[PDB]
Amino acid sequence: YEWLNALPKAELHLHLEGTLEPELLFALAERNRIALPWNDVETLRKAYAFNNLQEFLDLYYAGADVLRTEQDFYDLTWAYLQKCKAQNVVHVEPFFDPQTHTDRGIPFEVVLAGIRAALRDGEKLLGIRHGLILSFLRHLSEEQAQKTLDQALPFRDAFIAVGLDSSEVGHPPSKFQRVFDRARSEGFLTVAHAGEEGPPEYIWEALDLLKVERIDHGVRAFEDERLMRRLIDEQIPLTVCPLSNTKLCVFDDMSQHTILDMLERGVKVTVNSDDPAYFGGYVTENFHALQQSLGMTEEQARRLAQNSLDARL
Ligand SMILES: [Zn+2]
Repeated sequence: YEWLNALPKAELHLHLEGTLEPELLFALAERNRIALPWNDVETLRKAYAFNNLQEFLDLYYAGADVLRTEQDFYDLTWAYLQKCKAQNVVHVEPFFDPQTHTDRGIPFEVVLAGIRAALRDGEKLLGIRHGLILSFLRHLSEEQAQKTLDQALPFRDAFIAVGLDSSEVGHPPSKFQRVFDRARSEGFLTVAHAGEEGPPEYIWEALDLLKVERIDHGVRAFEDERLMRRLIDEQIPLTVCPLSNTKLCVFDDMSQHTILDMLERGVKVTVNSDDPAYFGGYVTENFHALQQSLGMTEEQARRLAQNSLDARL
């Protein structure tokens, strides 16, 4: 573990809302005078058991309620940044889901103020470079996403890219092609969740329609040889999340994971924690699961960690 923990890493697939530890959630509910549906921290944690992406999302979104003030968003992001410091993550390019908060009445400026403030601290105090990524909720309409992009324009320089998460299946990348086209037109790079629960077809759409710089997850590309060859050949990064895939049942076991297989084939795969508060581990716990269950070597360790550095935007 320690050896894995000491590797220089970049995290490129990480939802700030997904770093919301049960402990923090309760203390934020206390500071905001919110009565939680959960009786204690331990009952919330016990509820972190999922049969699929949606069961997790439902609870993930429920957790966002306690996020209401700028100081809430600062606390959230600063707590995660300290995790990065402990685990020697020297560079972060994290998602947030503005709609989850703006739709609850929290002003866009307030969400950003807290995150941005923390990121400044992370860089000047912790030495951690950052590239904030604004993610659209794919289960909502392109229209709502357009409205979100309008809110972000005055702020555009705070974001290096736009992303695309939430319920994948039945909401293909094509659904958001116009808004992505506009974000690019307005100077945004692009990334997207694809081939987590979704078909390889969604990965192609992400590549050619949304014109992404990297694929988030992308594990189901292993079903598509001609896409495999494309990945391998173009060296497009994949932000693979081991514990996430296991906990959401993408793989029945960590020993079933194809990330090393992909690495050995030349796919520029990386390791990320995704929603570490929900999946029982941050980036280092992800590297470790790989070693324990797939006998990953220090060799592939250094290699994966180096890819995350290479894949920075
Ligand atoms: Zn994700």
